[PDB]
Amino acid sequence: SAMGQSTSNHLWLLSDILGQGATANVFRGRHKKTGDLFAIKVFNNISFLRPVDVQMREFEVLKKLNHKNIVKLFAIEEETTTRHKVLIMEFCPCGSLYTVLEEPSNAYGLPESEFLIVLRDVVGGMNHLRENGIVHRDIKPGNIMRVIGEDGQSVYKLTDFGAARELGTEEYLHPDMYEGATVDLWSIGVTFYHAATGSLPFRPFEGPRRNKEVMYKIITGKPSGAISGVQKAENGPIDWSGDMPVSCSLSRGLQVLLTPVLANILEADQEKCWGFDQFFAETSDILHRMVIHVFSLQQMTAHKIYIHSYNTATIFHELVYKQTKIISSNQELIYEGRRLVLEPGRLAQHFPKTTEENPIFVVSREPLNTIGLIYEKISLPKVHPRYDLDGDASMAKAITGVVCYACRIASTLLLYQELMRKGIRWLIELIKDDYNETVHKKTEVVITLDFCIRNIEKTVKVYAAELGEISDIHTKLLRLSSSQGTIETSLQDIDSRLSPGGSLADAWAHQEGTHPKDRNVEKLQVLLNCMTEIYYQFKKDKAERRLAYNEEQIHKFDKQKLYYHATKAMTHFTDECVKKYEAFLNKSEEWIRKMLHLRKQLLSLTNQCFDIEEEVSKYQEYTNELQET
Amino acid sequence: SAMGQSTSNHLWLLSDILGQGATANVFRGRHKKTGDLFAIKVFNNISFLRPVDVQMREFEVLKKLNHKNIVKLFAIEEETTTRHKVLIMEFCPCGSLYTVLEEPSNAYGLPESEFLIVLRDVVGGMNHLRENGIVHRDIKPGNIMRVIGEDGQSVYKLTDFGAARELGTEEYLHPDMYEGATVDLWSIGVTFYHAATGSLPFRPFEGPRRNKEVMYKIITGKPSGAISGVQKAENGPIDWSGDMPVSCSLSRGLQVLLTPVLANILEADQEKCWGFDQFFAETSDILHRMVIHVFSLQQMTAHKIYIHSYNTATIFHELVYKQTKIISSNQELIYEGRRLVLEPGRLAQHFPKTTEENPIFVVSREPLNTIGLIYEKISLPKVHPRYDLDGDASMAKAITGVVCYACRIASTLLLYQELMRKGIRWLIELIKDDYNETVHKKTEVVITLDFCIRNIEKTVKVYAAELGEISDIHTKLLRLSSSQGTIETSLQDIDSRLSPGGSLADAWAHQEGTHPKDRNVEKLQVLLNCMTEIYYQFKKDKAERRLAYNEEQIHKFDKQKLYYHATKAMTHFTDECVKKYEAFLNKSEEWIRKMLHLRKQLLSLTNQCFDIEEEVSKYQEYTNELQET
Ligand SMILES: C[C@H](c1ccnc(Nc2nc3cc(-c4cnn(CC5CC5)c4)ccc3[nH]2)c1)N1CCN(C(=O)CC(F)(F)F)CC1
Ligand SMILES: C[C@H](c1ccnc(Nc2nc3cc(-c4cnn(CC5CC5)c4)ccc3[nH]2)c1)N1CCN(C(=O)CC(F)(F)F)CC1
Repeated sequence: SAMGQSTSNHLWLLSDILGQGATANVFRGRHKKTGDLFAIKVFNNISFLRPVDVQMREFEVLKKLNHKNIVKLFAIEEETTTRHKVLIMEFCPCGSLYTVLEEPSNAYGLPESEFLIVLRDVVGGMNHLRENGIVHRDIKPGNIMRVIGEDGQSVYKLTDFGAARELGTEEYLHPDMYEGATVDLWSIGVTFYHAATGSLPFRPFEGPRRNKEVMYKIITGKPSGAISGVQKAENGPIDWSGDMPVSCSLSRGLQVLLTPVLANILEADQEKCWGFDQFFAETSDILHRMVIHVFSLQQMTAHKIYIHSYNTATIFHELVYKQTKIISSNQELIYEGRRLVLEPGRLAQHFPKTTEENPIFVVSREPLNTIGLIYEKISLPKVHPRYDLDGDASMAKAITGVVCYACRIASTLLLYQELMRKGIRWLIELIKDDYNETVHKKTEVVITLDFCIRNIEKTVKVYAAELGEISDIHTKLLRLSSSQGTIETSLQDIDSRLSPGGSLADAWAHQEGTHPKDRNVEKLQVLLNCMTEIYYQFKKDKAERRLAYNEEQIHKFDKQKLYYHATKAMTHFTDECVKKYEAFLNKSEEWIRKMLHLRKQLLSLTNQCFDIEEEVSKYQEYTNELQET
Repeated sequence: SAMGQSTSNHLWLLSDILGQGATANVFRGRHKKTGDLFAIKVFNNISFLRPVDVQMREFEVLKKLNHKNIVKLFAIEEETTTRHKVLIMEFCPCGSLYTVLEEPSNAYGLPESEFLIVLRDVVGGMNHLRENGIVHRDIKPGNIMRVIGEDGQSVYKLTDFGAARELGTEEYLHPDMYEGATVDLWSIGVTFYHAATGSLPFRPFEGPRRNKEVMYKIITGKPSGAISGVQKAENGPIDWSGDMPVSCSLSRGLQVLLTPVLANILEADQEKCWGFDQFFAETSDILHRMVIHVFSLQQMTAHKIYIHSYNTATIFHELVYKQTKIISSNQELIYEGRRLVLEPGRLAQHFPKTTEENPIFVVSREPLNTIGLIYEKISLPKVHPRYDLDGDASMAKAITGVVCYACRIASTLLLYQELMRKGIRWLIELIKDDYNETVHKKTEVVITLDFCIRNIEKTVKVYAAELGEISDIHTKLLRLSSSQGTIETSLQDIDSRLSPGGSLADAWAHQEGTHPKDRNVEKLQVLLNCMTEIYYQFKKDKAERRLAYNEEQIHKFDKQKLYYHATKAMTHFTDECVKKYEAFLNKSEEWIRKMLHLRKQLLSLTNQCFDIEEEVSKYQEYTNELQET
């Protein structure tokens, strides 16, 4: 609060330090005459190599470089006393992407919505910089900034471009840049992996330590089309995977599109790997797609259908098939309480409106095993009695990061449970429709038919071999009523199963699982906030490096409470949320097997009324259709 | 950070001061051996009147007084050096009710959900204190504390009871306690009014100033059953109202129950006013009721039906009538895409599940004017160039408090708009059901009838006055088909109106109003946060009382920006949100008048098929039913 420098138009305190980096420091400053905030880049240690003409010249390139995803540099001024050239750039009050991924909530990846904002803005800004000539080659979470836009959605903005000429990140380097129009895209892929996963792609046991010799051959291994390599044992083996982890909170839909992107931008051989034209073309296709939410009611899973607005419904059903393994012919739909039917020519933009809360359910005639929600079972890390400032800040992010996953799963399981409740509720009312639709198609036959047998008796009453022909029509016309008598009665068996108290009651949906009234996701978040506030204090205590005795005891009580919250919340997640979800899931399995049976019985009954409907119209035309002069 | 006292087991810093009050100060403290937080009440200025036996004795009453809504007093200790008896009480980390109502969001009352938490806990705690003998007589927002419970919902907890024996709030006093089992309930009513409204019940122009002489006759006026009295002009007149204001963000449903409570606990005459037995009985009835959400689609209004879980559906329809003015016979229902039908005996607990997002729509045969949403049109207060610390903190709460209302209305209008969209979408599909239901009831007649005229021609073909009787049955049997030909064709007029592109298209719902994609409520909240952060800084600057030159200029730039945000958000509210809501509302008026017409035409057509359905079964029984030996 006492010391800090100033220039002709701007000023800044020295405690107000945002950034750090060998060429320069970045400070939160304010324009004098207006009081408006800017980021202020001061160049310490600059005195050996400052060329007036060149350095000033290239800044005028960036001066007028306007774009949504580029951190604007407003003016280049000189400092009053030290005669240091200072840069006046946009103050992005939210920090950087790294700042984001440090929040425990993002320990296992960003939210799907937020991840696409990153992809859109990172790819969009960079494409703009290449168009104007500039290159970056160093896209890192920490040099991608963030502002909350006017609509409340984030807007990411890149900086730190074009400084490699004058004079990047060790965790984001290429198989030949360890010890070039494509080399930029490796660091990109590493970033896009990190944002989706929550952790980096390639990692040894000790990490990027003095024992970072492992990392080079991990990076240069380039196996198959793999995207990650992780050795979980000291001096151990490097497990490869060309797929995202289970902890990844990203839709299956998107993963199937993102995996090829990252796989083909994370390679060594130059002629094999993609180029910014290929890459910018492929990422566009992702971001130009709309998302249709399809809940596969039969298998208790939720999906995101990443379809193009111009794509035909014939493609949509193929897409769904790739995720639900249901055939386009068998795929049935329900929407807002009513069977939905989809002509193949229809475009995706003219589908109904969907959300996770209210999606398009998918039913089938054929049976399907019910997988349920498929999540990663992560146990709590270790809370040690050691007093360590840096390893308690490290632990606090982890342990809380797990509870965020446990509180994430807890809510999705409830969405599933309540979506199943909803989808099942309509289905029974929609199967009840078919039993009541058949009754009217039955009277269409039984009344006409049992009036026709009276008419054949009315024919012999008014006006021999031909009398023997009449009784033959009469008996076989009463033989229709014999199978008609059975069909009417075995239909009333479905009446019982469907009607309240019967065999297909949804009574269980309401009294087996967990509910929004249970407030179990709200319950957890309470403890989550306790844990997260401790994490940020432990983050701050990391910065202080030394601590008073009174504070020391505090951070020793609070760390002990950070475990009690964690285990308190964890017992509640498994012994209440999970268990009662499993109980609801298992009970759901039986209703689906039981309901599918009804849906093949009720059909036969109907596909039979259609047949004795044919045989009455055909034979109310036998003697009624004879001739004479 | 330098000075603060301690006792045998607890300790506290002196800067860590939570409360203030002539007998004692309250500080945030911590138990030494555990590090656990408590509220610590230290008694300064106590030396004239401390009686050892009595004072210590009565604390042992409160020592073991356990209840959910009572701030527990754990131990009574003595301070090490000054020998001052110190109280160790529960630390309620959320502050008090007053703290809550100071947030600009609550400038025009608490949220409905939150208000009931207050009612429940205030009435529940107090009833418990009366049962054990203790009285309060001083229930004020500031001496009602708040904690976030384990389920995340608030839990309010009262303190400051039983100190009037040893030795309350001027804004919460009774017509005889200005210059007693019921007198407590006035301060209650004042509180419950304040929580619902956002402002106090009775107020002069200058307020509780040196010119507080007005306030006594306002309070003692006790007109009719009024609940508020406000003079808006200096030396002016006191406007009375026995009803809540429009700015009140509480359901009409609840207001109709709360107004009698407050009206009968805000009086002077003792024999006229309620008692805690009457009062605790009446408030229970409110809190034991469940809320059914009914959206009166026809009049574009949303309602909360405060019904008892044991009440019959015959009562429910009467309740709705009190709010929608729709008759129980005419009231029609729709739920999750399907007509809902309600037997009178059914209990409220066995109704379907409702939310504001997904409620029970109400349609009618009779017409109704469409009121729309009915809100208070509040203009921004005045931003003066005066530099005033206390009047800029005052202004900042106000101006931001209006924008919270404007951002509140903005969201409700969207709920309405999207609920109308949804309710209309089902209704057209549910009227389409009736046109397609009639066709099958039409074939039931036209096929049988146009097969019967062939049979009367088939009768004269096989086997005079009786021939002249046949042709008379024949012509009048073809006279049924004459009105049948018109009915089939004028039905296809409804086919066009209903079918896409027709006269009853919902095409407009999708392209006239505002949408969740417009992100207009998100847009506002962005500016709202800018304004609110300034408000809290201006609240903090109020406490400092003097300011540095650099800070002075800051608070002069930031105040100027607090207006620009406010007017920026306001233009967007009216010129975008309101206007496009009005446009959607006006267009809705026409579709309802147009759709109601169809619903009386399609019925007649059907109430006519029922009639030529009667006349065919009756006359396929004339000559078909003759006799002879
Ligand atoms: C958490 C958020 C934050 C954190 C980190 N960065 C930013 N915001 C930001 N960081 C920027 C960096 C650049 C930038 C441009 N080039 N480079 C290169 C060099 C890094 C190597 C960096 C440009 C704009 C930038 N905006 C904001 N803060 C901002 C307000 N808070 C302060 O002010 C702290 C004080 F009081 F202590 F100051 C505390 C809360
Ligand atoms: C905003 C919230 C707050 C504000 C006001 N009160 C409480 N909490 C609280 N207030 C209480 C009062 C009583 C109480 C009991 N009797 N009486 C009678 C006397 C009032 C006349 C009062 C009991 C428990 C109480 N809990 C919490 N704070 C708490 C943590 N923060 C500090 O600590 C500030 C520091 F660092 F500066 F300290 C800053 C954030």
